[PDB]
Amino acid sequence: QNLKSTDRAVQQMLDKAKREGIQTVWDRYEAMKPQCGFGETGLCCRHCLQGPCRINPFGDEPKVGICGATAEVIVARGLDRSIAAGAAGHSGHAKHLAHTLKKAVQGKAASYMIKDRTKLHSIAKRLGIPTEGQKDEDIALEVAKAALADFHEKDTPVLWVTTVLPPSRVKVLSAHGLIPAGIDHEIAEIMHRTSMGCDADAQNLLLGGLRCSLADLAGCYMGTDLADILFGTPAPVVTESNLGVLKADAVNVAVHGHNPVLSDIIVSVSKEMENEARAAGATGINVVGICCTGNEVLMRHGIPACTHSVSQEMAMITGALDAMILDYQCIQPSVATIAECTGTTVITTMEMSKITGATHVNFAEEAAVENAKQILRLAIDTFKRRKGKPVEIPNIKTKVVAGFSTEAIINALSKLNANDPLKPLIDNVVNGNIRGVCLFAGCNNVKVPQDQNFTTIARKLLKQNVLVVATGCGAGALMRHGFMDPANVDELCGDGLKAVLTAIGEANGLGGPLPPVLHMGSCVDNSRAVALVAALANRLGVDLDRLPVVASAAEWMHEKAVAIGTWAVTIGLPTHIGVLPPITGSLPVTQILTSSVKDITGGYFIHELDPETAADKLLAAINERRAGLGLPW
Amino acid sequence: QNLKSTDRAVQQMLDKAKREGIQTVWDRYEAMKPQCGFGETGLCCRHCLQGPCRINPFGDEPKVGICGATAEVIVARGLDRSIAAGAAGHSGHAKHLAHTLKKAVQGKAASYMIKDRTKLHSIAKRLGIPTEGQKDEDIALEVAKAALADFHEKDTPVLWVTTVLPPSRVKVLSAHGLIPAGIDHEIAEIMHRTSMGCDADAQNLLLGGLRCSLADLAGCYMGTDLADILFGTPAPVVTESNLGVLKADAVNVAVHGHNPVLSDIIVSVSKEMENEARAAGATGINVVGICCTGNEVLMRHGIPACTHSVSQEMAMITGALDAMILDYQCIQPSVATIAECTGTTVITTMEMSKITGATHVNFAEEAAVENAKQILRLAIDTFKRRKGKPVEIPNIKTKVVAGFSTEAIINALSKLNANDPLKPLIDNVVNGNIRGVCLFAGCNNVKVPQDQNFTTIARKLLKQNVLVVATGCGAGALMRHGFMDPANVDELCGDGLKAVLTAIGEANGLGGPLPPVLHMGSCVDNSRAVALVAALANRLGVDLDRLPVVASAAEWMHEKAVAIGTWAVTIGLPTHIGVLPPITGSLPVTQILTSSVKDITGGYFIHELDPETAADKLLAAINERRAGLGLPW
Ligand code: SF4
Ligand code: SF4
Ligand code: FES
Ligand code: FES
Ligand SMILES: [Fe+3]
Ligand SMILES: [Fe+3]
Repeated sequence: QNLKSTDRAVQQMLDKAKREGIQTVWDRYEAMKPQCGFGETGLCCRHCLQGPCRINPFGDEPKVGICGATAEVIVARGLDRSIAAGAAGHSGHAKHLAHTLKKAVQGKAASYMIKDRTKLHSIAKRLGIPTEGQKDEDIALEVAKAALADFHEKDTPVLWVTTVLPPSRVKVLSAHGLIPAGIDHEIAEIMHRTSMGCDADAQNLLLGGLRCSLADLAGCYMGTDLADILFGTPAPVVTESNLGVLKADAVNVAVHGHNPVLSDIIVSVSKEMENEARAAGATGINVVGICCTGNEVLMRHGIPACTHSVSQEMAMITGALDAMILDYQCIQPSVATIAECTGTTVITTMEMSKITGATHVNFAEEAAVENAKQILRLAIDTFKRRKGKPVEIPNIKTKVVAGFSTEAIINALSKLNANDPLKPLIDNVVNGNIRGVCLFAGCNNVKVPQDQNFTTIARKLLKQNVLVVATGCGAGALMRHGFMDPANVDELCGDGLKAVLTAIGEANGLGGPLPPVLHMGSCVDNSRAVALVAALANRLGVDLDRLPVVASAAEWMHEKAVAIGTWAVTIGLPTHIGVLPPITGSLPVTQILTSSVKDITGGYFIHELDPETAADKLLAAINERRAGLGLPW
Repeated sequence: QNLKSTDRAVQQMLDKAKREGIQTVWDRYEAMKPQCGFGETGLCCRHCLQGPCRINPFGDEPKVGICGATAEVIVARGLDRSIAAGAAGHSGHAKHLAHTLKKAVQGKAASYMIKDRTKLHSIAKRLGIPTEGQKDEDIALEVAKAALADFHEKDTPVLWVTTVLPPSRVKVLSAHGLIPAGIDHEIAEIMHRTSMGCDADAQNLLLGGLRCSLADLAGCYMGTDLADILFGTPAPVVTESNLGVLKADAVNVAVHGHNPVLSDIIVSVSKEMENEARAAGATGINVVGICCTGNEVLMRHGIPACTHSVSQEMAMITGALDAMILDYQCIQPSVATIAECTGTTVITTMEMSKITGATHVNFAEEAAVENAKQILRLAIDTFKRRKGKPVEIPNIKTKVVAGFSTEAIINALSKLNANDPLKPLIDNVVNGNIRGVCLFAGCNNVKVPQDQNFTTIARKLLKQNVLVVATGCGAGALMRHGFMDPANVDELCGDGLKAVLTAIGEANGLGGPLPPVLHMGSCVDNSRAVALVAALANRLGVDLDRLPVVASAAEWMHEKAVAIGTWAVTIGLPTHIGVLPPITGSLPVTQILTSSVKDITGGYFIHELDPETAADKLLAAINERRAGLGLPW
């Protein structure tokens, strides 16, 4: 089971699932082997009904698609559609938050409000929206209108790209025609250009894909901006993670998915419903998080994280998960089937994301509190049904310090330099105490033993004084293995990095260092890392492709993650990926994405399946950036 | 070669290609066999990097996707993405025409203008745009603004759906939540809901797909509306078709693709350039059409159609094709490679549609005339290079009467009844002279011997007094086999249908019948068939699903065609398809699309690979509609 997951609570539940005959994601992976090599290499196309077409990576025919599409066209078209799909997820999430903010300030949904007014004003100023002498509700209405306007062509480009990156970076992207014109406009154009008998030039196709990945970045940044306005900007918090946060005697309710418009209300309402839970024989409602909507409420409220990504079924196998409340993205639909065994009530809430066999509750922001009460009451009913039954909650959890929004990081730094908060960080980059910065992002993937790449790479970088930040299920992997417990700084961190984490934490009234890894939030909160790196670039007067900053999507899976990796490259970052995407069937495409894209954006993908080798390559990329700044390394 | 194409000019060029060693689309198809069965059945998914996943149609594992996606979810998700891609093509085409109209009436591109002012005003009234006392350029500016607004969410739904269908049909679709909210909005939502861990309910997924197909219908109807304003509404015209329209002694220039913003200018400018062509030793510029941009200029100007779809490479094999001017969609990228053998100059013109090895000329509407001159001058240079060389143009062509826009059809009918032009058609439906109406639409497909399904089905329906209309490459197949020559009415048409075609043609100053098949234009001009059928429904006071009207995509290929077939079903039409889409791996999905969708929209797919059986099934569907109206059959 150690070959399936490095997480000991997950291993325990894999043993329980096995002896109870519950098929898991790892079992379904085993039943898929050997997977199709044409698909694995990218050399397959089904974009018209003359297909399916395939191309042998080596040997004799077939060598070309029926319409004449070459290997490099087929591989680039498939990759572009993955980017467009990821953009569509992040921008659907952002669009739903824009409508929620608009409804809230139109009096249409009283459950929602402007919670962070400083953030609202700072966003309005960044967009050029006048604030002076304006009601907050009219400023927010204009911000919401600007958000929805970035989805279509207008007389400006997408502002959640052009106003969030350094001007030199915007200029470089504009010169290559990479600035998106509208978020859903770019998604549709990808789908058009990749359909049969359209774009058939690998370089042209991939340039389109880089532009669509920036539409994804805009969606991410919009999503973070809007969630902070509505629900509050995160600040440092303390909580726990892994299956042991479930409580046999409570109603255990998991919020799962990505959009917290729902889950944030669940958090609030569950508090009110406690006496109603106590009347059923429970201690109260224990809300726990799975995946990114779990990160959202962990970041803002300290809701403990139960599990993530590939291991999500394991929370149900405990037998103590009374309900799992779904919005959309990264939900294994298997949960609807597994629930018939474990008794969990699986509830979908979004019209475009239903699962056969799950109970659906039509959430509407206009009725959010009423919907949450109905949903929580199903969970209390479920708890009563397992009264007195035995559950197996692994007694395994870690301490998690999180909540490191970019604003929080800057505020924390401001305790060392009030008027120039970025300078203490750059000072320690220059003198070597901080070798560089690495963002860990993206998913787990059943192909990689769970968390193995994240932890192996992180340990090596932390020993080499790299400042490590993480989001999404990369934050999930590191949190479940103790990388967000400040008690582990001595074991994990090089002396230079330890000195810096200690100096900052002590100045922030803690007597102890910051944690070894800074948790920057959900998958859309990769935009927070952009904001920090962009602020560093502007403070240093250089573009992002000169900073000692890299990213690693060490175990990535989702089309969303493919989009994030692509815009990390497009904004100028060396970007390691730990599962090969379907590009190896075309050497020219692989060559563009791993080498020659350097000449366009300054970033590049680093393909490396072996995590020890990946860490070496990431250090080499960081150290080459140091050399380009004339720094020692 | 008869097994590859039923077209005798194509067979001749297949023999030439074979003895010259030029690989064709049929050769590349042969090199693909046996094609992958998982892809053919729909039972394959690559929507995340844990894939590729497949499901055995029968037998043992794999039985389910790694994430838990079932056969019915995987099949519905793949189909939804095909619909979204088709919508993206038709709506990209429409969007480009909306920007062209906007530029033209802003003084930004003098090559373009309001050519059809009656159409502009009728569209403005249908949209509710005030015309009274307004400059034409301001009315058109408002129409163009309304077109671009339908691409995104706003306070109205997509008007190019809700204002073009009968109100009872709109009410039925609204009740099932099928009315699109915005064209690119629906495309993005499909891409989101079909990404991993999102929508996992076949019925929910397919309902989303029906709504996205209506976004495609809107794109088609917008494209037709805008092209008619800019370039003129078609009226009856006479021309020729097939390879024999090439002329050994002329500069032969093929316009190929879909959007005529380019090709319409080429037609105009080539006339001016004739003396410059004569100076090179040619008789002048012989502009000919391939695919839908060929249909556009055939419809408006009588440009002869050279070939279509699967056989497009054959025009080059003659050795007389001096240039082929491309915009986007359905262009086999093989043409760039074949041109190195045949000497043809292949020129791309659109930024998002390039082909490696082809010359690119950056067309802009602001510079349309200058660009066309540069492009035509490359063609004249190419003609000079083959001076005195021998070419092989098959001496094969047909007479084509075309130009049957819905306005033209109504005007033609108005000669039998001035104040009630639809009534003579309905009269002959009621008395049996016209059994029903069949629209032939969509592509050729290398899997089907070229044109075999279209002609076999058409002959049987015409013998049974069905009024047959056609668009796109269905019009192309019927035109190349003489179905648009009125001289063939005696041979082809039942006595009732012949009487009606004769009565109409004679009243329109022709001494002869209308042609056996009415050519209604390009693929986007399927919207014209909608307008006619909607007018018939409104005149009869019934919904479309009560009319004796069916469609047949007899040899379909493109994602665009999948979208068209799906909205034909969604607006209430029995819709035959002659190549199986990847749905047979899921019986529940097949059952929805062929039977139970009847209960939602009244339309349904008719899957039938055998064209003789298909014609029987189409007649049965028509006759069941007749019975529901209490008509004899
Ligand atoms: S688009 Fe070309 S390569 Fe793809 S399935 Fe169709 S014929 Fe094959
Ligand atoms: S989305 Fe599910 S079925 Fe598709 S590739 Fe990923 S794991 Fe496999
Ligand atoms: S041939 Fe297996 S992915 Fe298509
Ligand atoms: S297994 Fe062949 S289409 Fe994927
Ligand atoms: Fe996740
Ligand atoms: Fe075509």
